[PDB]
Amino acid sequence: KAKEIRDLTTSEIEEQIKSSKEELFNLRFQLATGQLEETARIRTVRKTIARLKTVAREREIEQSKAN
Amino acid sequence: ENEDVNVELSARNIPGVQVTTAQGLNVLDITNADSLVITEAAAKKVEEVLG
Amino acid sequence: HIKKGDNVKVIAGKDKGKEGKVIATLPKKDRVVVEGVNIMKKHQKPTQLNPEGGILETEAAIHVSNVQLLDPKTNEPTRVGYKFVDGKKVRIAKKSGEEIKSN
Amino acid sequence: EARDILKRPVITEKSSEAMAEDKYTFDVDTRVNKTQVKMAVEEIFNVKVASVNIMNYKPKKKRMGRYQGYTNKRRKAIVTLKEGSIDLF
RNA sequence: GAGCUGUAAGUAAGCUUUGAUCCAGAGAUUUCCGAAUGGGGAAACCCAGCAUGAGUUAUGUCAUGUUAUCGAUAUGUGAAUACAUAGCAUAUCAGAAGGCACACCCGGAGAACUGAAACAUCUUAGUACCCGGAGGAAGAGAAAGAAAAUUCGAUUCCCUUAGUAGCGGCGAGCGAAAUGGGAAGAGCCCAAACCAACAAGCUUGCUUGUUGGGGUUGUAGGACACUCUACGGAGUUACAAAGGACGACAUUAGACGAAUCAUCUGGAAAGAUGAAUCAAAGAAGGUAAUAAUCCUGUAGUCGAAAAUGUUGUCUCUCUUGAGUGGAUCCUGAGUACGACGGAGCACGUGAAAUUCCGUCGGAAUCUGGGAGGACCAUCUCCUAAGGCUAAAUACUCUCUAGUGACCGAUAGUGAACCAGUACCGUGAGGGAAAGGUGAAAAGCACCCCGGAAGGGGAGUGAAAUAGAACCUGAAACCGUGUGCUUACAAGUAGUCAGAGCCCGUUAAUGGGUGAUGGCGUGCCUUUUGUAGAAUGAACCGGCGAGUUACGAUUUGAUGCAAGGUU
Ligand SMILES: [Mg+2]
Ligand SMILES: [Mg+2]
Ligand SMILES: [Mg+2]
Ligand SMILES: [Mg+2]
Ligand SMILES: [Mg+2]
Ligand SMILES: [Mg+2]
Ligand SMILES: [Mg+2]
Ligand SMILES: [Mg+2]
Ligand SMILES: [Mg+2]
Ligand SMILES: [Mg+2]
Ligand SMILES: [Mg+2]
Ligand SMILES: [Mg+2]
Ligand SMILES: [Mg+2]
Ligand SMILES: [Mg+2]
Ligand SMILES: [Mg+2]
Ligand SMILES: [Mg+2]
Ligand SMILES: [Mg+2]
Ligand SMILES: [Mg+2]
Ligand SMILES: [Mg+2]
Ligand SMILES: [Mg+2]
Ligand SMILES: [Mg+2]
Ligand SMILES: [Mg+2]
Ligand SMILES: [Mg+2]
Ligand SMILES: [Mg+2]
Ligand SMILES: [Mg+2]
Ligand SMILES: [Mg+2]
Ligand SMILES: [Mg+2]
Ligand SMILES: [Mg+2]
Ligand SMILES: [Mg+2]
Ligand SMILES: [Mg+2]
Ligand SMILES: [Mg+2]
Ligand SMILES: [Mg+2]
Ligand SMILES: [Mg+2]
Ligand SMILES: [Mg+2]
Ligand SMILES: [Mg+2]
Ligand SMILES: [Mg+2]
Ligand SMILES: [Mg+2]
Ligand SMILES: [Mg+2]
Repeated sequence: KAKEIRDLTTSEIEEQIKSSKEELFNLRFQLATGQLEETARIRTVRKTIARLKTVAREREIEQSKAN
Repeated sequence: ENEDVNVELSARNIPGVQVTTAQGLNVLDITNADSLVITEAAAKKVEEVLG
Repeated sequence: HIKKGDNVKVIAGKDKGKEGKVIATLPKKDRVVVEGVNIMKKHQKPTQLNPEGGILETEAAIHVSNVQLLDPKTNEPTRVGYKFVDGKKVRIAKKSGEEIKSN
Repeated sequence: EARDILKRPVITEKSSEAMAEDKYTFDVDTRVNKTQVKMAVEEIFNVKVASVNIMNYKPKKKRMGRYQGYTNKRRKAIVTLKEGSIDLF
């Protein structure tokens, strides 16, 4: 997913993080309350937050390097 | 007599055959072989250094 | 190095000289499974979605080295080489030209 | 934060009887205090909390496969919301 | 380049030719503890301060930073005291700490058992163990040398010299060096004279000071005084140092890569047999048994985004070299030496030179000074009291690539197995045992007995007394059957002699049993002497003890011999 996460704004990146973190909370919450049965959604949302935080760290690397 | 690089490669893979310089003769590959095949330039060379 | 859809021939085994299409390949222990060849007979107890069942005659795995690709000209079994054609890497038949197997 | 510090709900027969009252049981993070459990449950669920009760459990010794080891230590919160409810299925 | 979601099965969810999983290069993240450094503390936890920030009506809470100690640099301020310093104050720097294979190396400290057949000098031994240092090596290193020739020309290491010289209750025992043969193989810089400024005392001159130049050596150098000479050289390993450019290979992922069929036996062939083929590949490992030609490979060849790694050439940076005269000046002071007390030198304080330490003494200036194993004298050699220096050398926790008349599971690391782990100890510390189904899990569907375990079928498989304690399964031991024997007999359990009753062999003047007769007090170790009531062994199985290196001497053998040998 690292081709459209670069296309975001660094102000839509920080919103897509907390959008995905609400999603990761909901299907971690109904994993315990046992009606889920599609558990591969948990890992693919944990990696999506890792994509969204790697590009929103190397913005600040480049923003500090050329400054 | 001297190191022939193409004889030492063309005989390297046959089981039983061994290539040797005239300077490099030792007792354990002479007595291992059933037959020598020396050249002209190696027969004169082993004749000079062994006698 | 045979791929998932190939028509092959077996050299060693109960069945030798036998044709058949590979259906899975198991790479990290290199044991392919060829249809018709190495038919095991399991003893399965009844499952959650299955009956009891007597023997379950399914295919076992064959080692890769016991299995060889055929020639598209001669139908002899043949070894496989590699050619570079427009950057890709295709499979020479080592006795004739190209073997073609997408599926 | 605020959803890192709630991990799971706790659904037992000691917990469902507390849901006859307004009490809800959560397995929260082990590094948190009961003030920010209260400030997190009313951020996620938009309720109003009267009280909250914490307790630590120690690691419980388990042997699976005949090799010995321990379960995780866990921190359990019992929130006691005034009005509203937490919708569960 | 087609599968994948660790070991690790599974299911369930999925993901992937739009190239996943994996493989390298680079990067991001990197909880808490720990030198742990905001404070504390029983490490992996508490309690903060400050400054921002979120939240809240406000607190409470939370987030992010920042706050140990000396150290360095700054400016504040300046006590007893008047200046001044102490000291406090902030503000920068992050310098130190801790860790290790710390194996090797260099220092500081430094035993004992033992050997001398006791033992004190001596030896063990500057060993072990502590400390402190460091580095990829360290240390040493450019003659106040070794020597005594028509001498050599930094150090280190190797061979010899040589168990020689010598030391030593001249006991035990220690134990060189030079020459010669090799590896490797470069020398430098400073203090001082003097000169230049500069700055202050001071009196304008001198002194001191910094800085710069200068110049560093015995064939006596250098200041000085002369004459004659310049950017060619030199290079980050010493010799002063930064950092480019462009290449070169080097690793850190890889990619090609020759050539076989048939029949027989088998569950399976790579074996046998028959006919081929490749080889710059007949290394090796797999594949249902023993494969150059089935597979992975090998020989050979090719490859790099990116990372470093060396290494070239430019760039760049530094830089005059000689000669003569030596009149004068300089050439390393509480130093060298001396005494006393020690240590080190192979050398035990001695005929002790030479090298250090403590304590006091205490020099010389080129017509100088030191050394040549006491001391003089004479010759000869060298120039102390400043410093730096690669290589040859040591070591392997490791990494990469390999090797073995090395181990095969009581061996080999303690550990082939979710080992310094169960376990033991309050603690340091001590520390195991435990590999093998099959080719493939095809891991026994069903039936019967049973509560279940277990079995008996059936079934898989070449084999199931290969059934998961699973390759073979030896003895001790436990059994069940039996053929011959045995209830008047005194026994080291046999041994010859033998009737009877069974049996039939690696077929030979056979095998099993034994009515009865004759003879006969186990085995080791220890002893003058053991049935010994002397020791040791419950039994069985495994393990379990004259080896190796170096030297010496003897024979044996073989070279060739007045020579033999490296
Ligand atoms: Mg890629
Ligand atoms: Mg702290
Ligand atoms: Mg700090
Ligand atoms: Mg703080
Ligand atoms: Mg240290
Ligand atoms: Mg002693
Ligand atoms: Mg003694
Ligand atoms: Mg000694
Ligand atoms: Mg000492
Ligand atoms: Mg290093
Ligand atoms: Mg050095
Ligand atoms: Mg030195
Ligand atoms: Mg001289
Ligand atoms: Mg065949
Ligand atoms: Mg054959
Ligand atoms: Mg076999
Ligand atoms: Mg190769
Ligand atoms: Mg001097
Ligand atoms: Mg002297
Ligand atoms: Mg001399
Ligand atoms: Mg065994
Ligand atoms: Mg062992
Ligand atoms: Mg049963
Ligand atoms: Mg058997
Ligand atoms: Mg076997
Ligand atoms: Mg067995
Ligand atoms: Mg009787
Ligand atoms: Mg005995
Ligand atoms: Mg006696
Ligand atoms: Mg005797
Ligand atoms: Mg006895
Ligand atoms: Mg006794
Ligand atoms: Mg006994
Ligand atoms: Mg025994
Ligand atoms: Mg002996
Ligand atoms: Mg001899
Ligand atoms: Mg002899
Ligand atoms: Mg002789």
